[PDB]
Amino acid sequence: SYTLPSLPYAYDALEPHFDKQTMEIHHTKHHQTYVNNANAALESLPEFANLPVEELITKLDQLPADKKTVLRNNAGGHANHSLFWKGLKKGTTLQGDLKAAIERDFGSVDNFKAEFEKAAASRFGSGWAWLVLKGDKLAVVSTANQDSPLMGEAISGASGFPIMGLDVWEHAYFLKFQNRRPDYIKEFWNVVNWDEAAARFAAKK
Amino acid sequence: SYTLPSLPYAYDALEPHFDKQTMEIHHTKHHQTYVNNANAALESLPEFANLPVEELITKLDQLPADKKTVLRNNAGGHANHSLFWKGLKKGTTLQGDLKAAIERDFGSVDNFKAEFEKAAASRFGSGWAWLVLKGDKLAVVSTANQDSPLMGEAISGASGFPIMGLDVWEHAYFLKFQNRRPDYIKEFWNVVNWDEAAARFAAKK
Ligand code: MH2
Ligand code: MH2
Repeated sequence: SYTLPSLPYAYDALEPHFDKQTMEIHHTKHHQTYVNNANAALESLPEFANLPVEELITKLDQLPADKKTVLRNNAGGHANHSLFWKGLKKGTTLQGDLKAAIERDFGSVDNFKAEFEKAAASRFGSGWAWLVLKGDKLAVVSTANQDSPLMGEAISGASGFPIMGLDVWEHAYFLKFQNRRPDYIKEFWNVVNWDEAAARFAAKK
Repeated sequence: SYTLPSLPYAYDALEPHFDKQTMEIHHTKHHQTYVNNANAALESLPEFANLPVEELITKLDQLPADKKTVLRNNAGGHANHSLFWKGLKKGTTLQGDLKAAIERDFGSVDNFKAEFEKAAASRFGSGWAWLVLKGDKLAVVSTANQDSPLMGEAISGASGFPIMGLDVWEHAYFLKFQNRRPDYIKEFWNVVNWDEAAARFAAKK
């Protein structure tokens, strides 16, 4: 079965940027529900139920027709949140090979940040903003709902290997930021885990 | 230009069902932002700016291409919230012609409620659930984001005149209900304004 992953840190470890009460709700309620609902939909599918979730979301087209949407949504939700928690950490700096690649592909770090900020702000409704590696070129893309670029273009409207991402569902920022998504996006730069991002870039570059 | 409408009640009038803090934020922040962003898009469109919002969203196909999305999203938001506020009140009883039409088209009121709850619960991500009239027959439909059935099938995936509806964006229920959308949906039955639904049905049946 899928399980709710323990976080890499205490719920207050992202203060003063991301609020501890949201971290706790977001993990124990929202993420838990995707785990539960994906497990329910997978019980009748022994050939899928025990695969890693990041593998499952690459073969949605292999499912029975009546399973595709529920697993897109809930396996997407489990994969995306699992990545998000590991993708947050205070105490990191954009540097080294990943910084140089960002500068190569976007012209500068500030250009990348502006593009990420724009994509994160212009995702209307629920979704995610991503830094992906698409054929050895870094790109900023966004997805709706719990779609992931790992699902491919036909399903998600995006593609590429996720390096990092930002959750822009309202539950991620409501308590502290209300409707002020640009303020939340700005705070993300204080907590994106550039070490994990660098590790992911090294593994698929 | 659009304005944030005055409400039929004080923000605390839907207690103990819908929380007064959310009512106030939802009106003064979320709805206000749709008004503001729609107005910004309409500044250059004097031939569209005078239309009532509920009429503009039936005519999105007439807009310049570069205006269609921003107005779908923000004029949809203004129309939908305007309807939502009018569509809430305590102490009403479903009765009369609208009750009989619901019984006719769904078999019973409880069958209708089950179908509406299902639609409201199963709208993944942000959106709305609706009771619509399509000519001679009532139906339950849902839309994504700030789409409305008034926009028609090609744009919204739904159609019909909205008799009433329920906002299922997370900002509508997070403070009191967190991720427990079903519990929020249950409380909606205590505050759906059957008098307004009945008046809208009388005008359109
Ligand atoms: O989507 Mn959290
Ligand atoms: O969507 Mn209020």
